[PDB]
Amino acid sequence: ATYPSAKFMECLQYAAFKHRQQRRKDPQETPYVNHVINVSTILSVEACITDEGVLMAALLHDVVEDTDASFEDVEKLFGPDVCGLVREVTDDKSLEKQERKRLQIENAAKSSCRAKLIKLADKLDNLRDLQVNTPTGWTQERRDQYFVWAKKVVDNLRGTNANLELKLDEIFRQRGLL
Amino acid sequence: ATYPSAKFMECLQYAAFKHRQQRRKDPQETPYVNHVINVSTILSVEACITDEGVLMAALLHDVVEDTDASFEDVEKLFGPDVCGLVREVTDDKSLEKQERKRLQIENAAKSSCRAKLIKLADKLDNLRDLQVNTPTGWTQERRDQYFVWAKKVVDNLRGTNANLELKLDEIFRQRGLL
Ligand SMILES: [Mn+2]
Ligand SMILES: [Mn+2]
Repeated sequence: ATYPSAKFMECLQYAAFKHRQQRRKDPQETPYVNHVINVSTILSVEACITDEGVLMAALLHDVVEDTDASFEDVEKLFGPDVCGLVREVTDDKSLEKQERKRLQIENAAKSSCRAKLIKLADKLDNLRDLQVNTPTGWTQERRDQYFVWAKKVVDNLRGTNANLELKLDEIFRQRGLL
Repeated sequence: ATYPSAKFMECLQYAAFKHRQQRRKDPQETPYVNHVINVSTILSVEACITDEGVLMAALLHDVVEDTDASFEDVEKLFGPDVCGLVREVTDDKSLEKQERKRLQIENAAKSSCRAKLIKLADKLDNLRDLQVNTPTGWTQERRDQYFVWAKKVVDNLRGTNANLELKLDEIFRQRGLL
């Protein structure tokens, strides 16, 4: 006898709203909200996660970073409990495109068990979507480099979820990175 | 102490996938997934619904009718429990748009307590959207006719949620139908 709370729906609704104009960079140009959901869903379904603070955190694992939202909006809306994990998985968009990816490999291990979960999911889902389907106007080379970078981050996040990481490795095995 | 099940997430994901290409009729052309979400959230936050069966059904209240999904898919994936309500709120698309509306008023009050909840919220959300933005290429008269019809249907769905219906009325008296 389970069920999401009113806070979780107000969060799902929020991410949906706040990303309303953002789209995933694919041929179809599918809504970006799908991503965040795929990410939050991976943890629920695949990672069998039963804690909303993580499921809502994942729903917002790109708002304060790709939207015009702030940790405060999240804070005054969903509390510090989740403002923490959303901050723990948000990049400093004041740093150059590359400096953030390089920093993602370093700060990886230092993260928390809960934040590592989101980080792995964010990766897994992105990869699943990158296999075969190449981003809009994306160099075929660049398409590979992501895989290289993704694994480097995923390698410093290990020890978190056996199942998520497993599936991740299955994506690197096929491609030929391990 | 609560959290959404792995099924509600697979359902959220499914709704989001099947609708991926569908968009709402507004100037911005916002994703349709945002609508089904609002309907589920409308019940959760407002109306305070603690039953996933209804919540998922709401997330899927437009798939069987707009997307290429079927009752067997919902039945196969979520069960009669969810398949039963989703069918209770899906207009037979073999009929013409004008007839599908006429029946909504007739089969309205004949619906189940649970199915009325979705039907009400479904209306509330849409209406809320008709006050702010006007559908792409739509005359003001037709924009008005929707409110009238909405009321005729909602007038037969009443007796269900004193809160949703109270708000429904808020949209009807502000306009000038109540
Ligand atoms: Mn992401
Ligand atoms: Mn609808």
